[PDB]
Amino acid sequence: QMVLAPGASIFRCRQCGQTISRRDWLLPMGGDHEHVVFNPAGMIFRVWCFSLAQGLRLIGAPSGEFSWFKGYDWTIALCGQCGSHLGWHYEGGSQPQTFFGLIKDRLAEGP
Ligand SMILES: O=C1CC[C@H](n2c3ccccc3c3ccccc32)C(=O)N1
Ligand SMILES: [Zn+2]
Repeated sequence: QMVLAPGASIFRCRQCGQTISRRDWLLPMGGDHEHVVFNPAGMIFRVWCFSLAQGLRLIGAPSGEFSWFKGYDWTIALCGQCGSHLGWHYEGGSQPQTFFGLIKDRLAEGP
Protein backbone atom coordinates (compact mmCIF):
# COMPACT_ATOMS: atom_id res chain seq x y z
CA GLN A 1 0.00 0.00 0.00
CA MET A 2 0.99 3.69 -0.45
CA VAL A 3 -0.68 6.90 0.83
CA LEU A 4 -1.91 8.78 -2.32
CA ALA A 5 -2.09 12.45 -1.21
CA PRO A 6 -0.14 15.72 -1.73
CA GLY A 7 3.30 15.75 -0.02
CA ALA A 8 3.68 19.57 0.45
CA SER A 9 0.06 20.96 0.51
CA ILE A 10 -0.19 21.87 4.28
CA PHE A 11 1.82 24.74 5.82
CA ARG A 12 2.58 24.23 9.55
CA CYS A 13 4.39 26.45 12.09
CA ARG A 14 8.10 25.41 11.73
CA GLN A 15 8.57 25.85 15.54
CA CYS A 16 5.64 23.77 16.98
CA GLY A 17 3.80 22.07 14.02
CA GLN A 18 0.46 23.98 14.38
CA THR A 19 -1.59 23.72 11.09
CA ILE A 20 -1.55 27.27 9.52
CA SER A 21 -2.59 27.19 5.83
CA ARG A 22 -2.62 25.24 2.55
CA ARG A 23 -1.09 25.65 -0.93
CA ASP A 24 -4.69 25.76 -2.31
CA TRP A 25 -5.15 29.15 -0.51
CA LEU A 26 -2.10 30.92 -2.06
CA LEU A 27 -3.33 34.35 -3.27
CA PRO A 28 -1.56 36.34 -6.04
CA MET A 29 -2.02 39.88 -4.55
CA GLY A 30 -0.84 42.35 -7.26
CA GLY A 31 -0.06 39.31 -9.47
CA ASP A 32 2.30 37.38 -7.10
CA HIS A 33 1.74 35.37 -3.89
CA GLU A 34 5.32 36.42 -2.91
CA HIS A 35 6.10 40.01 -1.76
CA VAL A 36 9.54 41.24 -0.58
CA VAL A 37 8.71 44.21 1.66
CA PHE A 38 10.43 46.60 4.13
CA ASN A 39 9.16 48.03 7.42
CA PRO A 40 9.89 51.55 8.77
CA ALA A 41 13.19 50.36 10.41
CA GLY A 42 14.36 48.91 7.03
CA MET A 43 13.81 45.22 7.95
CA ILE A 44 13.12 43.21 4.75
CA PHE A 45 10.57 40.35 4.98
CA ARG A 46 9.57 37.71 2.44
CA VAL A 47 5.78 37.40 2.67
CA TRP A 48 3.51 34.76 1.03
CA CYS A 49 -0.18 35.76 0.70
CA PHE A 50 -2.94 33.24 1.60
CA SER A 51 -6.73 33.83 1.29
CA LEU A 52 -7.33 31.73 4.47
CA ALA A 53 -5.33 30.57 7.49
CA GLN A 54 -6.01 28.90 10.82
CA GLY A 55 -4.21 28.38 14.12
CA LEU A 56 -3.07 32.03 14.41
CA ARG A 57 -3.70 34.58 17.22
CA LEU A 58 -4.22 38.20 16.01
CA ILE A 59 -2.89 40.80 18.54
CA GLY A 60 -4.18 44.39 18.97
CA ALA A 61 -6.40 46.61 16.82
CA PRO A 62 -5.81 46.93 13.05
CA SER A 63 -3.51 49.71 11.74
CA GLY A 64 -3.06 51.24 8.24
CA GLU A 65 0.42 52.52 9.22
CA PHE A 66 3.03 51.59 6.52
CA SER A 67 0.55 48.93 5.19
CA TRP A 68 2.19 46.92 2.33
CA PHE A 69 -1.23 46.26 0.67
CA LYS A 70 -3.38 49.14 -0.70
CA GLY A 71 -6.74 49.51 1.14
CA TYR A 72 -5.91 47.00 3.93
CA ASP A 73 -5.21 47.47 7.66
CA TRP A 74 -2.91 44.92 9.37
CA THR A 75 -2.85 43.06 12.72
CA ILE A 76 0.14 41.03 13.99
CA ALA A 77 -0.45 37.27 13.55
CA LEU A 78 1.24 34.94 16.06
CA CYS A 79 1.16 31.14 16.01
CA GLY A 80 -1.78 30.55 18.39
CA GLN A 81 0.04 27.48 19.77
CA CYS A 82 3.71 28.60 20.37
CA GLY A 83 3.44 32.44 20.00
CA SER A 84 6.02 32.63 17.15
CA HIS A 85 5.53 35.71 14.91
CA LEU A 86 4.17 34.21 11.63
CA GLY A 87 3.12 37.44 9.86
CA TRP A 88 0.03 39.71 9.58
CA HIS A 89 -3.73 39.58 8.91
CA TYR A 90 -5.03 42.16 6.38
CA GLU A 91 -8.66 43.39 6.47
CA GLY A 92 -10.81 46.23 5.10
CA GLY A 93 -10.01 45.93 1.36
CA SER A 94 -11.81 44.10 -1.49
CA GLN A 95 -11.25 41.02 -3.74
CA PRO A 96 -10.62 39.68 -1.21
CA GLN A 97 -11.99 41.43 1.96
CA THR A 98 -9.34 39.69 4.17
CA PHE A 99 -6.14 37.66 3.69
CA PHE A 100 -2.90 36.71 5.47
CA GLY A 101 0.62 37.80 4.67
CA LEU A 102 2.75 35.09 6.26
CA ILE A 103 6.52 34.85 6.78
CA LYS A 104 7.17 31.92 4.43
CA ASP A 105 10.50 30.98 6.10
CA ARG A 106 8.69 30.38 9.47
CA LEU A 107 6.44 27.66 7.90
CA ALA A 108 7.21 23.99 7.06
CA GLU A 109 5.43 22.33 4.08
CA GLY A 110 4.17 18.77 4.23
CA PRO A 111 1.48 16.16 3.57
O1 LIG B 1 1.91 45.92 6.24
C1 LIG B 1 2.72 46.03 7.14
C2 LIG B 1 2.70 45.14 8.34
C3 LIG B 1 3.44 45.74 9.52
C4 LIG B 1 4.85 46.18 9.11
N1 LIG B 1 5.54 46.74 10.27
C5 LIG B 1 6.47 46.05 11.03
C6 LIG B 1 6.98 44.77 10.86
C7 LIG B 1 7.85 44.30 11.82
C8 LIG B 1 8.23 45.09 12.90
C9 LIG B 1 7.74 46.36 13.06
C10 LIG B 1 6.82 46.84 12.14
C11 LIG B 1 6.10 48.09 12.00
C12 LIG B 1 6.03 49.24 12.77
C13 LIG B 1 5.22 50.28 12.36
C14 LIG B 1 4.44 50.16 11.21
C15 LIG B 1 4.48 49.02 10.42
C16 LIG B 1 5.31 47.98 10.84
C17 LIG B 1 4.79 47.13 7.94
O2 LIG B 1 5.69 47.91 7.71
N2 LIG B 1 3.70 47.01 7.10
ZN1 LIG C 1 3.97 27.56 16.48
